Amino acid sequence: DYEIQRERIELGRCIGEGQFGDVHQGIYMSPENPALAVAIKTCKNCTSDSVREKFLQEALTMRQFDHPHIVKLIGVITENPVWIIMELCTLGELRSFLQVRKYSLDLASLILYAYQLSTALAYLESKRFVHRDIAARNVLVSSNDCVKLGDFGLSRLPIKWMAPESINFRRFTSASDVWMFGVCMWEILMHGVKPFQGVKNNDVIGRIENGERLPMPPNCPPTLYSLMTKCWAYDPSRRPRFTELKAQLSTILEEEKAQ
Ligand SMILES: CS(=O)(=O)c1cccc(CNc2nc(Nc3ccc4c(c3)CCC(=O)N4)ncc2C(F)(F)F)c1
Repeated sequence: DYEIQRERIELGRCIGEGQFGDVHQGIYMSPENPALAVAIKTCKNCTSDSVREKFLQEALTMRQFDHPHIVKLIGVITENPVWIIMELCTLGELRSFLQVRKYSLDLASLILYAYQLSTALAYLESKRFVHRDIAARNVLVSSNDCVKLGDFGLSRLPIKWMAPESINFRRFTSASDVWMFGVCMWEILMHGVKPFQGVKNNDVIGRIENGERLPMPPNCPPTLYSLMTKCWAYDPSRRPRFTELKAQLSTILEEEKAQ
């Protein structure tokens, strides 16, 4: 059972918003342990049974996964006010983490973050789960040596990250997740810059259709840029699988550490 007693949670400052309400940082005091920092998703309209069901299904969605690079569910409080208690990735959003540390993070750390996310995505592809919202804004930082995919509810169009078949035909597969992951890798190697800054979504659709791609980030190893371009194959069958990305990223990471 994962019902948590409300008196064991202390609500802290707001760290984001969700479809159902504000998200807070806080503290959980379990019966046997010292303080555990947690994130608390709140729900304004969970007095309505359909809202409570949809909100608590976000906790059930995370509960089905168990991976070191995907945020974990700690517990839930199912009576009003309804809360979902998640693991807190203390260092916060990946984009601002990379922006602040642009001149202090080694290139090996950036490649490590891409590798870690590829392991989580290979795990999700083994469970036949299609994410649809892979982007640096949906990655959190647990430590300088650990990133995680964020909560799937809070991660929920992102045209600038989407494969052409998803934009145009609403087809969402592991191959369309691979295209998004290529964009996320580009964001990481760009220190948290977003794809296609300033460009209108409709223009991006035509540009990608005609072969334009995001350029090689400064200092990105050419082998890693080559791998990103394979993620952006127009034909989804030509994109690598997540297990292939995981193996290739491990090779690129080792090579960078050896330099
Ligand atoms: C879509 S997403 O990638 O899920 C995401 C993005 C942004 C915000 C949130 C809030 N939710 C969570 N935030 C955190 N860590 C966190 C976030 C922001 C900040 C801090 C820590 C302290 C420094 C600061 O200023 N902000 N850990 C876990 C979660 C939970 F609930 F998703 F599991 C989620």
